[PDB]
Amino acid sequence: TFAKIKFSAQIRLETGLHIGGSDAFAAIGAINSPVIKDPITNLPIIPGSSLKGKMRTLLAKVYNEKVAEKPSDDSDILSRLFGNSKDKRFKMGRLIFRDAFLSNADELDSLGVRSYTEVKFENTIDRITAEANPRQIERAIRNSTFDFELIYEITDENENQVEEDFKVIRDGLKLLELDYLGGSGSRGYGKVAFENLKATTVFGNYDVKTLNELLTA
Amino acid sequence: SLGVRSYTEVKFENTIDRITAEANPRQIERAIRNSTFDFELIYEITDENENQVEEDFKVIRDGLKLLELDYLGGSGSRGYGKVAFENLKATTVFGNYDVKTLNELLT
Amino acid sequence: SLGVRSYTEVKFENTIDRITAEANPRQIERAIRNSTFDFELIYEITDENENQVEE
Amino acid sequence: NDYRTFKLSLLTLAPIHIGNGEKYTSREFIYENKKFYFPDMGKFYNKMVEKRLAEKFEAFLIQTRPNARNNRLISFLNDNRIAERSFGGYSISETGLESSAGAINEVNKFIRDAFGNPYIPGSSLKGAIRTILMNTTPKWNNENAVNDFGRFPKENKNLIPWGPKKGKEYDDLFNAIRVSDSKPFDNKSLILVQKWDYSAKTNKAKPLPLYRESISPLTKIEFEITTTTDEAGRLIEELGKRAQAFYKDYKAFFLSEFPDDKIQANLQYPIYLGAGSGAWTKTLFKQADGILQRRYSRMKTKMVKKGVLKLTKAPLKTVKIPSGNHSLVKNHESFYEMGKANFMIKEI
Amino acid sequence: ILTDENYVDIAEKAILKLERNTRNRKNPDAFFLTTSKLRNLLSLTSTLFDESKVKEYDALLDRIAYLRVQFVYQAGREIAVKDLIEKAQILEALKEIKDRETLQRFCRYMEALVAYFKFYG
Amino acid sequence: ILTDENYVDIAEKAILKLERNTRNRKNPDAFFLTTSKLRNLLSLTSTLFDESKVKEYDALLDRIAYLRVQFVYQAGREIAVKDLIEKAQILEALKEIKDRETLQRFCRYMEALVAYFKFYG
RNA sequence: ACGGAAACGCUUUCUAGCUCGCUAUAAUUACCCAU
RNA sequence: AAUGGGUAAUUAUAGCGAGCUAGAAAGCGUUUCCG
Repeated sequence: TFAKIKFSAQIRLETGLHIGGSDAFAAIGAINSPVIKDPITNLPIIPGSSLKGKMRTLLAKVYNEKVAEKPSDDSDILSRLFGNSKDKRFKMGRLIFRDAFLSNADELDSLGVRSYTEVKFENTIDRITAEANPRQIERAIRNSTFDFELIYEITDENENQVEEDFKVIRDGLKLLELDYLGGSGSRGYGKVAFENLKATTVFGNYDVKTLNELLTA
Repeated sequence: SLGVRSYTEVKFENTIDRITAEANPRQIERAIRNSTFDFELIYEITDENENQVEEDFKVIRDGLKLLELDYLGGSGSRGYGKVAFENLKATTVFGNYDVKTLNELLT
Repeated sequence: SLGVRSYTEVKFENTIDRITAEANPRQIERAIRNSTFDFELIYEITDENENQVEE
Repeated sequence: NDYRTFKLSLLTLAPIHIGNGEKYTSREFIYENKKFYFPDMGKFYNKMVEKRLAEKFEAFLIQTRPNARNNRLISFLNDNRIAERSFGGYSISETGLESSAGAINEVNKFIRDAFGNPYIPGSSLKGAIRTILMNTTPKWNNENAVNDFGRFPKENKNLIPWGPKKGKEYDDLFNAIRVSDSKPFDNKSLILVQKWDYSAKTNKAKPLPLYRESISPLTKIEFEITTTTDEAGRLIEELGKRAQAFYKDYKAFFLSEFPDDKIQANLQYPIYLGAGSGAWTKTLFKQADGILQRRYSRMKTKMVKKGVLKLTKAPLKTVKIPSGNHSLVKNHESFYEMGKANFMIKEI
Repeated sequence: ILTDENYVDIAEKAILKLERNTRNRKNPDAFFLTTSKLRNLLSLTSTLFDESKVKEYDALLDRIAYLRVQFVYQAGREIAVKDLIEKAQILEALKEIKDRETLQRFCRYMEALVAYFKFYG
Repeated sequence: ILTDENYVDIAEKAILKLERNTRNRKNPDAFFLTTSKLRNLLSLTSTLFDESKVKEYDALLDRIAYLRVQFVYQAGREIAVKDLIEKAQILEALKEIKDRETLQRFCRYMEALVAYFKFYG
């Protein structure tokens, strides 16, 4: 049969993440690395390409034997979910990562917040002669919350190996809380937290009970 | 009136090589988020059907429900999709059929 | 007047072929969507017409 | 998995300042009670335009008196019977050592998140780790600083390898030392110290008009440090011995040639969170002394010795934790060395 | 007044209008005006440039009203910055800020001043 | 000035006219100019080449006025870009930008500069 | 009493698949100036 | 000495700038009127 499973989750931040864009017409002496933002609302967002990239390259150090020279070489428990372009049976893989926008923009008000993206000055310092080279980079602020909206896609080939899939996705997020969700994360910046995970079926009458107790173990 | 400059945002992306960790950038035009497109989906009713009309309305409504759960166009596993369909209503632009039951059927 | 380079657009297009799911592109040329064409249609009146002209 | 973590418990001694770039200028704070209030000066101007004192305030700012305490912002509010604050609420309690009481000028802000709480950024702590690591290893503290073009003061940034470098597998030692930020601590631990330059070949300590708002000593701040690879993983439980060796080579010169009452003992692993400290904790010190003693033919000349010692005045405070109540300075009149801190590090 | 087609040439002609060191024959035609004092003035407006592409204009009348105070305070002390405030008509141009576009045009006028000051000297 | 039949040749001759490293012959005839300095300037000429095809020339000109600001500032600090705006004259090609076709001609001139800077590497 | 008359260049077809805006980087240095 | 003050730098630096698949595929090339 055919089904669609919706992994809804919240993304809290512990440190503020910096998923970069580039603004070419940024000012002199202003934000030199701005974040990706929504053009209408001007809130920062977490693009799904960055989630699908970090989760794939962190699961590739776990679920691949004979480490991948290219993302065309993932060991087909990983290529099922993420897709190999150079493979006839797994291109257009199972997962659909939606962009997490923001949820708590009202909740950041009444905590006292001028702007939803803070600016951090960051100072290259030369370790000969102590001369400096400052930065100003945007950073989506600390207690933000984003609507993670993964969607898994069940066909007849899926049916006997869904749980082997869901033991990966649940272990993707746990791998990603132990790492940084994009940015300049070697110095803080994007230690992240996936909270209140919830897989609900949205098309096709699939039992989501024996896999929803596995997401909170 | 929402104050946006363009109608296409530009999404700056990159790829990291698995070995050697080199980044290769990308710039992708995509439409901006709360943009809206007039969708019209002309359906023909010939004398042959007589049951297939209300049978096919279910199929069209289900295929519009599956575009909201899947993506459209895009690079959909990486965002880029998530179309919503609002104000679903049908009306006979070439007459003599009753779309009362179908506009009730489109909730 | 309203800036248009060519009177035709070229629409790129493809044929994702169910699994293998390999695409197959296509370039088709269209006219553009404010082109206006000078349409004529000559109908004729005769002796046999005159009862059936209005119809 | 291979991600092995560390807790760095950072005992702040000897007050610590970080960041924020900007500064509250003079005439932007009131000293009403025994505490400094720092308004949101746009809202200050809003309420003071509502009371119709805009031209009076613009004539107050450009007008200087022979006394200082009637130029500050409390003298505007008392020469106009202004009684309420209700402004952007932020105030820090004075120590009694900023000094004529409250005639300080141009305090430097401390780095703060969007919620308005101070915190130490892990970017700023992975520079103090990185000077220790770049000073104790003999391979990085070699004849570094390739000049090769124009001005001398550049560094061979490519000596510690960090780029991706196609073909070659990605090592990048300091990608694999992830230092996270602190929890945002309280504004009550901020004390507003001022700079003091203790010279060599001159016994005086001169007060400078710097007013870094700084973390009070004896505050404990927790950092997390995740290491991923084995090579960078081994340099972090060895930060104890490398911090002690960095201090041993740093007490060898420039913490010689000074009286020992100025410097204080540490008793945990010594680190220098950065402000004030200056040019020897920020720098790898030999090529530093050459090319950095070169860089000043100005009025504010870095003089003939290695440097001028950077101290502050701050309230005296004892730990009472070891076998003895440790007085925490070895002098009277409360001179601390600016930017000194101690830490203990622990896996998981 | 400065429109979008003149605020850069006005800034160039204002930095050329600026007072120079008649003394100090070693490196003559240097200004009595350092990079630090002018980039203080640029740092006044950098945050209003950044938080105006995001915010509505009516949430910014507070700090734009305080710029009136802050530029005349910076021109109070160090009387050769006063010369730049008079020459490059900044207090005249602050009164004309009435929308987002005029605000951002003034912020880019300040960046134009800093650009032609780094270029000239 | 840029005609539509010479600007790529002007850009090639100007990239060859950039003076090079006579210092150490670890791959000599490199430039003082680095790729990132020149590529930050193409990064903002090539996002007006995109918008010019969509928007109108009377709707872009705050950006087009800021191009002169950023080229003057980047050729302030780090004189190897001042070398490029002298050899490949930009500030004189920027004053003559009154038409949208002239705007796009300047943007593709800047792209020809970066193309030949990469080619002669 | 037109080498004519009648005759849609039309049907089907996702510009799609894979791809982290990443890498390194203490807002720091210097210590004075004027009467 | 006291008093009043801060001042001078650096404002990002070095890179990557897209890569590989697909590049059209099935059908219909005349039918009827006519001898």
